[PDB]
Amino acid sequence: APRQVLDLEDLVFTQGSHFMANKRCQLPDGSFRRQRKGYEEVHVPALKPKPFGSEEQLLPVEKLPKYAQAGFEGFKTLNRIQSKLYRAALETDENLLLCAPTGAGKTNVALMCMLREIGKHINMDGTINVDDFKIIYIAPMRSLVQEMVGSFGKRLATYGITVAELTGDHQLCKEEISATQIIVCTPEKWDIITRKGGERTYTQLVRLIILDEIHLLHDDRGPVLEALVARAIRNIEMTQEDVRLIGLSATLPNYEDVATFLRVDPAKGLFYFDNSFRPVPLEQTYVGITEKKAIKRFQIMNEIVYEKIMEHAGKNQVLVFVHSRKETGKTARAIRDMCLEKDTLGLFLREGSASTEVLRTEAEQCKNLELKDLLPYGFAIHHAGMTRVDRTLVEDLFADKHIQVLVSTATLAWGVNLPAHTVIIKGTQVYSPEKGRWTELGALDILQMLGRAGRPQYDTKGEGILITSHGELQYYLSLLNQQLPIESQMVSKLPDMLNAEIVLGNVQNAKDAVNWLGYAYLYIRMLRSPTLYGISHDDLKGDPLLDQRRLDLVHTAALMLDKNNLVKYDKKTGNFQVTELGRIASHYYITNDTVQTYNQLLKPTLSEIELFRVFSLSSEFKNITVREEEKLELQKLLERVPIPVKESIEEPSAKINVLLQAFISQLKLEGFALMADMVYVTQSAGRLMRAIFEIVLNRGWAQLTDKTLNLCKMIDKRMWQSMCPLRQFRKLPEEVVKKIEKKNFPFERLYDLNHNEIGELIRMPKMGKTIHKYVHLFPKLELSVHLQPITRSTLKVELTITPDFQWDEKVHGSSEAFWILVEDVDSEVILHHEYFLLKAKYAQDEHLITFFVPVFEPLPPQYFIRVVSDRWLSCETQLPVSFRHLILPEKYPPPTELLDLQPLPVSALRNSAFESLYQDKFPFFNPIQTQVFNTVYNSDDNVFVGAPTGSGKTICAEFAILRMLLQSSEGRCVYITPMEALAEQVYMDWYEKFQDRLNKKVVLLTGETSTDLKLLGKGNIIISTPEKWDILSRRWKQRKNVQNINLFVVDEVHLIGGENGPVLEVICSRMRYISSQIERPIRIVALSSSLSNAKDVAHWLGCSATSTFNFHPNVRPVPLELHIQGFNISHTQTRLLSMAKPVYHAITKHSPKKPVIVFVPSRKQTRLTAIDILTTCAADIQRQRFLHCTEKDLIPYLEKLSDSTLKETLLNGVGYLHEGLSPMERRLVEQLFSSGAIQVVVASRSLCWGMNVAAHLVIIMDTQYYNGKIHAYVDYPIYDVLQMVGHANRPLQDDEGRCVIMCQGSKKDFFKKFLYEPLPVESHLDHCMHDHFNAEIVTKTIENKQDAVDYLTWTFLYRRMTQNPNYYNLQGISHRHLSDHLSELVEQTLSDLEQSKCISIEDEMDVAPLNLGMIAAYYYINYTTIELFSMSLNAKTKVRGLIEIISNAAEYENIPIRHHEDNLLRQLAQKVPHKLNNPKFNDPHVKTNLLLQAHLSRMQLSAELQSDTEEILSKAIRLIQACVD
Amino acid sequence: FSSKTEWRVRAISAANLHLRTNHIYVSSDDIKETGYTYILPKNVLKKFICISDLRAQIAGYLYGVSPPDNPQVKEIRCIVMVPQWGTHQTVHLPGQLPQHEYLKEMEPLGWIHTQPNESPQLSPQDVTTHAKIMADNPSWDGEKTIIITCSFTPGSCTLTAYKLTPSGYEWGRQNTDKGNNPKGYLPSHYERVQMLLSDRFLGFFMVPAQSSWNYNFMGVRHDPNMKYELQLANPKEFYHEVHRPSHFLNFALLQEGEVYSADREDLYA
Repeated sequence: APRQVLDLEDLVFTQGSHFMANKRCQLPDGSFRRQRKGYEEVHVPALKPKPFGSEEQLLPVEKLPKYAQAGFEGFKTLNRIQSKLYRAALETDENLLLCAPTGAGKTNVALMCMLREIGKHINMDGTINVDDFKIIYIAPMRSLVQEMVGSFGKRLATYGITVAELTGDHQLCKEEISATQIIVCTPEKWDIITRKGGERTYTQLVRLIILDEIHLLHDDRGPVLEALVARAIRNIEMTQEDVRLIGLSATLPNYEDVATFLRVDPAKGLFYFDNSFRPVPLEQTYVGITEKKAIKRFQIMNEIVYEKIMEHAGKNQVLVFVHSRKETGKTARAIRDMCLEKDTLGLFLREGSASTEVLRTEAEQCKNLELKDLLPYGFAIHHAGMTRVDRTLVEDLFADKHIQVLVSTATLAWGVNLPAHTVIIKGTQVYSPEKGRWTELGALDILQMLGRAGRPQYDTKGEGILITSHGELQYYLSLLNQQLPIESQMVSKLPDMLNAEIVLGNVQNAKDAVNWLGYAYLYIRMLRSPTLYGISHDDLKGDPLLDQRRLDLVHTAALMLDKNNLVKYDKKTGNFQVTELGRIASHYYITNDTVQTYNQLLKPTLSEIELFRVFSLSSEFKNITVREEEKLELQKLLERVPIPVKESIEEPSAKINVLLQAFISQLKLEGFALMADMVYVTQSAGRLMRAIFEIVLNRGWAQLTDKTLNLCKMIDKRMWQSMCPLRQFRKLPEEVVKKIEKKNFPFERLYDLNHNEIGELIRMPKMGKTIHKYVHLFPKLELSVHLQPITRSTLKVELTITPDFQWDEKVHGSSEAFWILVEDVDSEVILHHEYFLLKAKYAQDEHLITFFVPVFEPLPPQYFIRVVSDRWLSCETQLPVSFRHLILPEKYPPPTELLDLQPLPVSALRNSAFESLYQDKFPFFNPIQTQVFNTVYNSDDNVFVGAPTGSGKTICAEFAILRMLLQSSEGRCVYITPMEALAEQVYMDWYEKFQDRLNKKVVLLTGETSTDLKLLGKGNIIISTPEKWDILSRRWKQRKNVQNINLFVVDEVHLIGGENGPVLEVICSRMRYISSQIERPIRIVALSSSLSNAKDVAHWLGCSATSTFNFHPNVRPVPLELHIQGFNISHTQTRLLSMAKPVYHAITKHSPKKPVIVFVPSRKQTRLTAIDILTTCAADIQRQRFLHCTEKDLIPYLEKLSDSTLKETLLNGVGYLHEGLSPMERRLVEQLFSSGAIQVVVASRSLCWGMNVAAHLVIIMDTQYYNGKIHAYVDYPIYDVLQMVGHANRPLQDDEGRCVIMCQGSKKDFFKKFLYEPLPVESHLDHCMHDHFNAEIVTKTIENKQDAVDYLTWTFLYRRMTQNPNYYNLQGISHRHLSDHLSELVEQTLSDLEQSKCISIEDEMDVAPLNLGMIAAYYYINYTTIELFSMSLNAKTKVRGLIEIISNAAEYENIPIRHHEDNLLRQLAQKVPHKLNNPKFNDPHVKTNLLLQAHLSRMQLSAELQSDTEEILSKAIRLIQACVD
Repeated sequence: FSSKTEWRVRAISAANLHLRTNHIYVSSDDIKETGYTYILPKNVLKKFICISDLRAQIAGYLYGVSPPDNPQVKEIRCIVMVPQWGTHQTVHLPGQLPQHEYLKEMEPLGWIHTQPNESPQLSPQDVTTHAKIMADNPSWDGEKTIIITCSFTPGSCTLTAYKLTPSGYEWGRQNTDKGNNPKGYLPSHYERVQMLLSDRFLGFFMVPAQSSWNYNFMGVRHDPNMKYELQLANPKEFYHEVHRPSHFLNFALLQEGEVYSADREDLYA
């Protein structure tokens, strides 16, 4: 049924955690009410401990398991309750709930629950190996977290397990806390950090989470804990991998409800203990005051304090918790002046004059605080404010009982643990800047501070006295005796909670939303007490499961999120869509009203003056108001602020604004109200300002993203930029800083000065050294740029960041963060931006970032490349990129129109024998083919056909081949493809197409010169890869089998653009030269993808424009739907992980029932992604949806398998393909896919080229990959990406084909631009140049410099140079410009070649090959290689040296380095015959040395590096022989 | 200026300068026709208006070339900002002219400056300034270089373009007195010239190398003989934090103020 909208206002509970859901309470046993004038006073006695059960004893630290016993030292026996549940603690993974009173020592129970998991992973020869598990301890308070990590560290240190607080900003400390286990945090911290995904790299390594003080469910903070646990549970149901959950709570009813919530089996998992189990029995005193007038009340409570304190003035100890900072000492001195007004009565707090150590209190005299007044007498004060160390010095004084009266704050109860014989809580009311008013303090605050009552050791029984308002007197009884219900405040926050779940992708639609809410505490409470939660029993009967209420609920949240634009959700589908605003909102924990306020208020043109106002309008501050009394000070503050507020008068906006400024300007405030307020404002300000920055940056508005990041920094650091950056190093003296600020000497001018010159400015030379340290500690980047135009629309930028600063991890820490953003001409628009992060290891290593930027019609004077530290203030470097000399490429002519033709039947070629190899495959040729046909088949001339991959150009080549077939019986044809994989793929087809049916012999070239020579000339069709056809055919003059070829075919010629392109270029060019000399024409047919500059390629390869067909990517036999998915997570693991769910969804959306291929960045990633596809397949409630046959049919195929997981993944219809799989395994998977048995295959990226099985939908996951050599990720080569995309083609059946490309934020626009447009292609020969000139000089094809220039004119480079001169660093388009350029080129190539002794240059004109060059050319070895050889090999060199010398060879630097191969190769290098001299383990030469020795020692390695070994060996012998020579 | 209150009024004012940006007027008056005609790309104009202030004159130096085969029109392709400070009626900028590589390709066309109150004449301070540049610089051609005065009209901006006449140039070379009415000043000294705004091409900025351009907030740090280098990057706004160090360097505080309110509540990260 259709949902209905409801009001969430009257449906929440105001004054939460003070709620008191029950309106009735109970006595304890001996309790009495005695009412006095103006105040009722209630008394309850101490509880009576339950008598020890029959044969029930405590457990010593002996009789519990061997390992766990460690770290319990100092403690001989277990507490009664600890001893009660230790069994279920260490013997079961069953979830726990304990309810036990404050003081029972609950922690040490949970500790055991940890020591179990710590024990779950253990080894004999090593203990507690720590990369298997991590534990999460959630504690309610900060002080408690701090101190807990403090003591937990000490305790667990015997194991050497590393436990730390999670205070980390996300990015700097993740890789830091990566190595951290058992991490302690506040529920909130865990929630943001999970919303960002900092957790999703941690999880699945988490077997245990502790919820400590889980009764915080009742607090306003409650919804957070509810959000955590709900997520954890709802998640476990998907993953099927479980987690222990250990709840700790104060003793309160609703225990079974919290049990249901934590999925604790009540049978074996539930634990309850009542208030009688408090170790020190508690006598409770509660005095409620009836006085309405506060003026009289502030007397009455004083007097109650006095009488109560004089009651204990004998031998005993009192502790006063005031909720004020200053009143800690205002309460004291009142007691003092009263005791003086008592005529020295109440004094003598000791056993005598000298007795009880009054010299203790007197001799401690001089101290930081006001204590000097109080200490001579019997009492003192404690709190965080006045001192640091003297707090510890007071705590020492209280423990030893030299002070029997101590007045303090709640942070003393929450911090380091000391009790008091009797404690007294004054007033219970506090000031809430969040609520804008005063309110009674929280449940946990009293529970904690009154649970400090009585000592465990020196005490018999404790008492406590709560002085409150009579109206709340009932409430505080329902707590400290278990009357109080624990209820959920979840409804208030429901819209914010829902958003963040959509943001994580954990809820797609309304249904998933109700499913989620079904995991909430509020759900079980709405179930078991509908009467309270707004459900009448009749409509509850009408809907027992609350399906319709949970549908109504969340519908209003959906509407709220839609109205504020966090989500786009239409009522019809019930589906949600996230917006970037929504993500920003979730990530900063900012409410959805604030975020829409920002959406409407924020505009590009905002001044700082206005930025502050917009900040002040944040809905988070809604209750902050301006009080009359403080409007006196606010005015003064208003005139002392730097940023004009004056837009606003006194109203909340002004107060909040002037407050933020006051905090940044570092100003102290007289009023207490304002202080607390300011604190609130500034603490929330970080997240607020940051969400502003993120938004305004995503928009691209340059100026305001500057103003906002700078504000962020100014808040973080508590200073304005106008102050010296040296201040962010707190290590520095204040007077020195102020001194350098005195004289104005711009900061970046400190680098020029040495240690002495620095001190000379401020005339404080003694400081000269130290200052210098800091100046060079301050993060500094220098940056260079290499810019080349790609198309008239886009330029390419290579930014080289070189660290200029000295790294210190006690300052810069593990990582340093920088935004690089390229801004347009006016510094107005941000054309592009990346988050660049330089890790610890890599300071001093220059990082290379490559990115493209657009240019526009009024070509501008320059762009700017800005780089700025995230956290660091006043730390920035700008780099003007000037276009003053830029020469943009010629705009590219329109692609030849696809004519509308009668689709050609196979019946065209009058040859029947030809028709046979087509007709039973497809009835008609596609429009591309039919348009090319007459030209390529019926005519003899050179053609060029570009069409985007998947267009069928192969049979276009086959046309020309058939023509040649008619031409001559013995007619010879050579066919080239740049990819060896693609080559074998062609050979398998053409061998059956020709040799089988047409009897014409077909061959495929190989490594060896001899065998290859013999191969051609016997064959009609010679299939080869550019390198094979370079070495052979360089010598072509002598080999008649090269010259006599009829047809020459270049497939995928656009690949010229990529590396190992020059060799392709050079062989096609050479081919032309041959056809020049042979006097017979040799037809050339070239095939490319869509090429913008196809004209040049054709002109080069000698095609008339009339026979040139260049088609637009929109011309494809089967139309393609391309979608690009941006992910804003830069850290690659997190990104890759967070695109897991979208993969499944991309299938269910775009191609639910049709074949799907998924390409992945890693060899291993293929497994993992097949798994994840299966585990989130369960989620859908739909299992094995991708398997189209029964399990009985797959058995014959599965018998052939080694890999055990592959069996599983295949069993559910997935399966994967990669490097390590046996060719039989691969063939099998391919068979299963194409036959239609399995609907989805995950494949390694490397297999994009050589894969013979196509699909309907293709999903590319994460276009970067990892390179060990520079230790960075690098983008997929574009042609690869286009190939993967072309792998969605199924012309036989589908009317469409689909592709989803999930990539990083940076890389989004690039794909949006270049996947749709035809591609430009440029020559690389200019760079890879020497080898060929050398080889050609050897053949005497270049006899002298002139011949060299002439040779150059036969190339594609020659063509392109004048087309886009700025790319080749040619500065003009002119004649003598190009001429001078080619001249300088052969000049330096021949020089460099002569320097290397590969050639001799005579008269300055002629050239001749020398020994070296001759060798090089003969064996096809890089010239630098054999030069290295030449300076390395000496008279005394032997195999030890020959190993390393042959290893350093250039052809071995193609060997790559994988993820963490620095340890792997070290472990191998340890055990090899020859060690090395301080080897770097990311260097491929070292790796090939080690792999080579490994091969010589016949060591069997992993197949991963074994493949590598085989490749090394392939080319080894040649090199060796060259050494012989 | 009052140096306290005077700073802030104008400071929150200038945050609206970008509003002017889209209402501008250009003097159309009698065209000599033997003269050059200057085209100003609109983008630099916008940005130049946006960095300015409504009291202190800021100035910028014009650099451009004439389009191929069209020698009688000068496209202004670049504005250079140098260390400078203004009065309400004039602008003090240093003796050194811009030297830099991106500039070598173009010729100097003169300068442009903001003018708090609109006057239908070239202020004596200007003709004198210009002549005195020209005296010391042969690089500047009398006939080719101009003064573009950009005045702030209500809610708007409005601009005119002047050339010195030789009478004017001589007077100005000679002139000492910088008052608003010097002896021997004449309307015969200057001439209006033809100028057009354009959206057809984009101009770019050159800006000081180790500092920014705006010295108004440090007058003692500015000198006629001061030297500077340049870079390709845009100007910061007038009241930008950097131009104003003395004000962000106002902190006199003792750290222990932080002792008060030592309740640290954070709980988030």
